[PDB]
Formats: sequence, C-alpha cells, structure tokens
Amino acid sequence: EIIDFIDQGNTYAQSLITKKLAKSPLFYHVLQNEIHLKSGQRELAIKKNLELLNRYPNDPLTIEKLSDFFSKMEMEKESSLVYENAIKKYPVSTETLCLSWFDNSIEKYDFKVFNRIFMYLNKNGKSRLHTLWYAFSFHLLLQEGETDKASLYNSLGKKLMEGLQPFENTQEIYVYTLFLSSKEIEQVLSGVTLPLDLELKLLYMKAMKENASFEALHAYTEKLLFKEKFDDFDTWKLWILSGKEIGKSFEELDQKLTLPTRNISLLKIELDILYSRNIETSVENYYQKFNTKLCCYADLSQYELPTSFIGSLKNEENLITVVNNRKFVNQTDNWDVYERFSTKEGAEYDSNPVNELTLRTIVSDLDSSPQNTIKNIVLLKHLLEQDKYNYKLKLWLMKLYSQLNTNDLIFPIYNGLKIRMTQHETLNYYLTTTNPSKINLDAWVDIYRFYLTSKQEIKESIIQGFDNGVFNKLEGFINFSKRMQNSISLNFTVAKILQISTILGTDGYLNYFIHYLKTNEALIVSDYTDNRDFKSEWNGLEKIDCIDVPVNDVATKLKLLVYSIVFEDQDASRLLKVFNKITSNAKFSVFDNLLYKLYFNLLKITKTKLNPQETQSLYNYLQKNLKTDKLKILIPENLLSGELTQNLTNLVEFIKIVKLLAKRHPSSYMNQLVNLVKPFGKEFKNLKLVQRQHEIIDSMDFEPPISVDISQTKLEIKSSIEDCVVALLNSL
Amino acid sequence: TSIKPFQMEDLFELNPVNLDPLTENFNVSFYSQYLIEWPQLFYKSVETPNGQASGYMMAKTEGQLKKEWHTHITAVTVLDQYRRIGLASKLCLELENLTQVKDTLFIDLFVKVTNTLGRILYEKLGYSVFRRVVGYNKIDDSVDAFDMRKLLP
Ligand SMILES: CC(C)(COP(=O)(O)OP(=O)(O)OC[C@H]1O[C@@H](n2cnc3c(N)ncnc32)[C@H](O)[C@@H]1OP(=O)(O)O)[C@@H](O)C(=O)NCCC(=O)NCCS
Repeated sequence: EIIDFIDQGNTYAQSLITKKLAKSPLFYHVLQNEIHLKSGQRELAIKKNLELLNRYPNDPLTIEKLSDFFSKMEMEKESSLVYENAIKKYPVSTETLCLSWFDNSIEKYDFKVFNRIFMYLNKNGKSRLHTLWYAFSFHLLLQEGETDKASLYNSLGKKLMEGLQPFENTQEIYVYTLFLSSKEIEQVLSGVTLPLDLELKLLYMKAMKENASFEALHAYTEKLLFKEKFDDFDTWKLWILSGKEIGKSFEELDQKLTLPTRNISLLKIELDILYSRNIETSVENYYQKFNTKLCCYADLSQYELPTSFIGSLKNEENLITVVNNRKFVNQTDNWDVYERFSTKEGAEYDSNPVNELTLRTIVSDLDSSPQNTIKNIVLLKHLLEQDKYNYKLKLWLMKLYSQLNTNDLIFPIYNGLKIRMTQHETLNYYLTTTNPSKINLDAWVDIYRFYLTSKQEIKESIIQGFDNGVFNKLEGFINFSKRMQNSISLNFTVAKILQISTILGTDGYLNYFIHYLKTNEALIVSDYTDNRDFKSEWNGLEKIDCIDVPVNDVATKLKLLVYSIVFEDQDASRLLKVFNKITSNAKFSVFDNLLYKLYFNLLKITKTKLNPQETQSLYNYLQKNLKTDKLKILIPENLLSGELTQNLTNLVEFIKIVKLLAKRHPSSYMNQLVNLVKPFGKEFKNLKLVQRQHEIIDSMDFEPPISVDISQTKLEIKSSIEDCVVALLNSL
Repeated sequence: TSIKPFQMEDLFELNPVNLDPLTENFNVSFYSQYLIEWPQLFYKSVETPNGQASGYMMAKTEGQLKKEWHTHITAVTVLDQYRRIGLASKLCLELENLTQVKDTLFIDLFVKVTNTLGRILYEKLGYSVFRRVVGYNKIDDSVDAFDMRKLLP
C-alpha cells in the first residue's frame, strides 16, 4: 500500500513500482496500474477497469476502488455492480461487503444506493435492525420526489415494519408512522402499550387534529396539561381548539385557567380570539404581569393589539417596562433611557437591557456614509465597555468595520466571541474583509480543521445512529452532513486560505488545498449550500435594509476555478467552460467583471492550446488593460469604502498568479505582462490612498448623542487603514 | 413556551443562545452523542410566533455500582429575551416527567463554586449540594464545582 500512496501523490516511479509488484503477482495491482493510466490517459483506463469488473474481484479494497473509479466517471451502474456481483458470488460476505459499501457511500447521499445496500443486507440478513434500515431507507427515498415510485416505496416500507410487530420501542413505532396516513397514525398510536416519547405524543396530537378527532384530543391534551405537568403552549392551544369543537363553552374552558402562568396568560388571548371575543382585557392582564420581563413585547406584538392599549404611552422606574413600552410605540430615540441606565448592573455575564433600545437607535441611524459608520463604531465600542459580552453589539461592530478598510480589527471581536466548531460555518462570513496576514492565515487553517473534524464526526454519528436504532434523529444527521459537504462558508474558507497563501509567499499550505480542489472538482463546480447566519444580530429587532457584510459568492467559486485551472496538467478546457458560463451570468461590479475577464484570458493563453491568432486576441486585451490608468476603476469614489482593499487584494493576488504562470509557462507575451505589472506598486502609492483617507477622517465633524471620546477611535482607524493598505501596496 | 425534540440541524439556528458567553458550543460529535444515547433528554424550548429556540436541555443517564442509575444535567441555557420567567426551571423540571429519568434514583449536576446564581436556581428546584469536586473554553473547568443532587420518587 505504501507504493500506492506514492502513486497518488505522483508519478513515473509509480508505474515502475506497480510494473514490478504486478510482475511478482493480483487484481488490486492491475486496478492500480489502470488508475495510473487514468492519471496519464483515461479511455484505456475505463476499458481496463471494465475488464477488471468482469473478473468479479472478490476483495474488499479492490472492489472499493473500482466502485470509486466508476463513480468518478459518472458510471453509477458499474460502481454499484462491483459490490452486487461480489455479494451474488460470495453471499457469506454479504454483511461485511454491504457495510463497506455503505460506509464508503455515505458521503454520496444516493438514497437509492442506501436502499439498494439495505435490500441486499436484509435478504442475506437475520437482523431486525437491518429490516428497520431497509424500511427507513424507503422514507429517505420518499423525501426526494420521484412521485411515480412513491406508492410502491410507501407500501414496501409499511409492510417491512408490519413484519416486525409487536414493536419493542418508540423508534420502531416512529419508522412505521413514516408510511401511514393521519387516520392510521391515530389508530396505531392509540393502541400502543409502550410509553410514548415526546416525538410520538406530538405526532399523535397532530394526527387527531388532522382527523378532527376533537373528543380524543381534548381528553388527551387535558391529561398532559392538568395531570402530567407538561405546561406546553402548543398543547394548550389544541386543548381550547378541541374544547370548542366538542361544544364546550368559553366559561367552561376559562374556569380551568386559574394559574397566572405565562402560557395561560397568553392562552386567554388565544381563547378570546377563538370565541370571537374582545382581546383588550386579556392583553392588559398579560402586560400587567409581564411588563417587567423582556419577553412581553415579542409575546404580545404577534397579536393585533387594540389602539387603546397602545394609547397608554403616557409617562418609568423599571428599565424593562420602559424597553417594552418603547418597542410597543416603536420609538427609536432612546438615549434618554440609556442616560438613566448606562451602568451595567446585576449578573456580570448578563447583557444590559438598555442596549436593546440603543441598538435600535443605532441601527435606525445607519446611512452607509463613512462618517456615520465611524460615529456609530464609537458608540458601539462605548456601549461594549460596560456591556462587555453583548453579542449583538459585537456582531454589528464587525458589520460596520466591514464597510471600511479597517480590516485589521474584526478578528479580535470574532475571537472574543469564542466562535468555535459549527459557529464557523454560520459566522465565518463576518471575516470576509479581514486582511491577508499570516496570523489570519493560520486562523483560517484552524477554521478549515473544524471542517475536517466535523466531516469525520458526522459520518461516525450516522454510522452509530444506524447501529443503534435512532431513526428519530438519523435524517437530521444525514441532512446536517449534506449541508456541510459543499457549503459556501467551506469554499470561502478554502478560497481565503489560497488567496492569503499566494499574497504571502507561503507555499506550505498551498499544496494541500490545491490537492483538495483537484480531488473535489465535482463539488467546486456544483451549487453550494448556504447555512450562514444573517439573523442573530437582528434578534428582537425588526430586520430592515441596512448595511451588509460584503460577501461575494460567485467570486468564491471563480477563485476556486482559477486555482483549479492554474494547477490543471491535462485539460483545462472543461474548467474554462464552467468559468465562462459563470462569468456570463455573474452580477458583478465593473471592476470584478474586468478582473475575471483578465483571469479568463490569462488562463486560456497559459493553460490551453490555441492557434496564434486566438492567443494574440486574448493577450491584446490583457496588454491594453494591465495599466493603472485602466485598473484605477477599482478605486471607489468613497475612498473610505472597504471595496478599496477588497479590489486591491484581488489585484495583488492576480499579479501573483501572473508571475506564477509566467514561470510555469514562459512566453514572450507573459514576460511582457510581468513587465507591465512592475510599476503598479509605484503608481498606486502615488495616488496617496492612505493620506486622502486620513484627510477625510480628520475633516469629519462629530456631534455624538452621548459623551464619548472620538479621538482614540480616529487614531486606531487611521492606523488600521494605513497598515492594511500599505501591506497591499508593497505586495504589488 | 412549547417543548420539542432537539434535532442536529437546530445547531445552525442556535447562535442567539450559543453566543452567550457562558454557553459552550460543543463539537458535532458531543451533540450527536447525546442524540444517539439519550435522545429524549435533549429537547428544546420554542416560542410563538416563529418556533425559534428559546433554550435547550442536554441531559444523560449514567450507571454506577451498574445496579444503580442516575440522570445528569450537562447543559441548560435560555435565550436572553426569555430569561427570568422560569424557562430554565421548566426545562430542568421536565426531566422529572420522562420515564427514563423517573427510573433513575436522582438527578445530579455540576455548578462552579463561584456560581452562586446557579446554585440558588437549582436549590429552588429542590437540589442540594452533595459534594465539592476538583474540576481538573468559555468556562474555566479548573475551578472547583459543587455536585448538586435531587432525589427522585
Ligand atoms: C443561569 C440561566 C440558564 C437561568 O435561566 P432563566 O430561564 O432566566 O431562569 P429562571 O426564570 O428559571 O430562574 C430561576 C432562579 O435562578 C436564579 N436566577 C436565574 N437568572 C438570574 C440572574 N441573571 N440574576 C440574579 N438571579 C437569577 C434566581 O435566584 C431564580 O429565581 P426567581 O424566579 O425567584 O427569580 C441563564 O440566565 C443563562 O446564562 N442560560 C445558559 C448559560 C448558563 O449560565 N448555564 C446554566 C445554569 S447554572
């Protein structure tokens, strides 16, 4: 196997090592030989691997590689037939073969394969567990939408589960319900002698409601609420619903609502609505009990509040009472309340409720002008001095910084929030504008190691969840894995590592991530999933059109194509076609449209075979536009806008790639492009982008709404702009 | 509040809770382990009107001498908007309704010795300090803790 790892890493000693090893021999080495051919040329390799398939390999490693090879060539027929032929030929190894098949198949969420594996495993299987697998896999398939197979899939799963009666636990019962109507679910769950879990209780109540079984549901919910201390709002609503349906009076229901709990106080509103009565008194009663609670507004504002209740906006001592009242009247001018409660009090790790009001005031004031952004940066930092763990203020502070060339200053906030593991997948994008430093590069690699860790942990979770019976949770493990496999946050992480690696001269990381791209081309070219969190900084606020972190999802894909093409050794034309289709529909700024046209012409000239006239046309466009007089359009008219360092960072990376290709593919026209980029650093420095930004900042006047020091922030922002911009200019 | 079973994909929508500075965000494997081994003891609170998670409970059962079992609370947290209305107390009390928990002898938990807040919370729920224990990212785990117990019927 050691010789095989050298072959993978590549490339001439590989064919010799296999020529020697195979000359000693057996099917494995021939599979290797024909992979090495595929690494040289492929039409032979498929014929040769097809030749191997028919010899019925009978060895697990050789089967795995074959099925891997055929799947790599979009030959799903053959990738499955290797295992099926082995199971057919050697049915005593059915379990072992099927589990290897399954463990290797998980990454590729082909529920037809899962169900096919489970079919073989259940035929040569004396296993209740395996029957459950097979049955559950029919539900998985049903979640894909070949509606013409749906009736069959549902009938096969139902009948497999019926074969396992009597049921031994709530997981098996759950699986059965996946193939049942609402009518059947009620009938089944009403006869279960085992105690139901929460999952099945909720399913039982939903079924009764759908069947209009309002006697059975009123009785059932009443049991949960009045005898089993559940105290569940959704269950309370079903209880009053079914109560009315079976003819109970309003008074009959309300007389049982004696405890002044939160859920019952809200329910009284829900009960007025249900009986076409007036909302007012029960809204007032909830407010009197809960106005000192931060929940009050969110609980009431979901109803249509009478204008009389809101009219009590006249003239308080309890801070949270004031917070709710200011929310009810949607008042955005709240510094007066801040001045009365600026001091953090209570538990040290609690946020100060005043900053629910101040954040609303700050968000309403945001107008995207750089003076307004800097002013509100000063206010956020000031609030965070006393309210040190308020995450919403922290997230917004990063968003504001993301509007400027202060790329230095976001990572300390992100890391002070102790983002780790899955939070990187959802919050990553806050680091979009961070500067290409070595410390940031190492942080990004650390983020990538989370991705490596999560990939292996969720795979094992899926294996253990199947081995244990936990069908209640399995679909969520599988979907979690799927959503993580090719997310925009993962690909941004790789794109960002590559960019900083090439801007700095650090080739240590570059070779690992180039190898990821060539390994996962099919994903790089596919559509990415999006699990980013654009909501948490709005929790308890109404989301409005405000400033955004400046993500660019199409550029992320194109960056990965760029690197994939640069390091393509056989045929780049397929990747350039994807590149050109994407740029044709890309939705870019003027500069980004030019950048990726420049990239496209650069890669076509260096990585494809062109006649001399095609070469000259593509190269002439690079020659005319690799000039500061053309590239100045990367400079925004608002010099303080973060787009300046974003575009400049991309220009620097593009020039590094020009130089890389000039080495790997020397030509007179590449040496001329290397020559053309030489004066960029001098020419961009002479534009004095730092000084002009410092002058605009010093000319800005500030009338902050509270007592703050602007000075310390102006200096930190000017120094950060300088450090980040000068690092880029010296890198041209 | 309503209570719902926790599912893995809830992890993607938990930042309002898990960005709290005392609320750890664990590895995928740790969350999934609780869902695999004690799936009923990992549930979430949810609020009207959008079904947003207002908090969650992660608990487990654990065997000793293993002729004698107990339940253990590993994590309770409540979103800031829904604090001081007994939601944490409700999540802890709901354990006592689960038959898997009722079949154990007691519920225990660890509170840091400096967390006078948490001790009182659990004391109000019927827990009492049983024993001080040694300790050894967001929380310094080297700080001593109180194991607190509540005997079950
Ligand atoms: C500790 C925490 C989970 C409590 O949640 P909650 O839903 O607000 O609490 P409850 O309404 O059920 O309150 C119960 C009690 O603990 C205490 N308490 C809870 N939060 C309080 C705070 N910030 N300050 C002073 N006392 C408080 C009380 O003395 C009290 O009872 P009361 O009803 O007579 O006021 C919470 O505020 C938070 O940090 N969530 C997750 C992180 C963490 O610190 N972990 C777990 C607990 S040790």
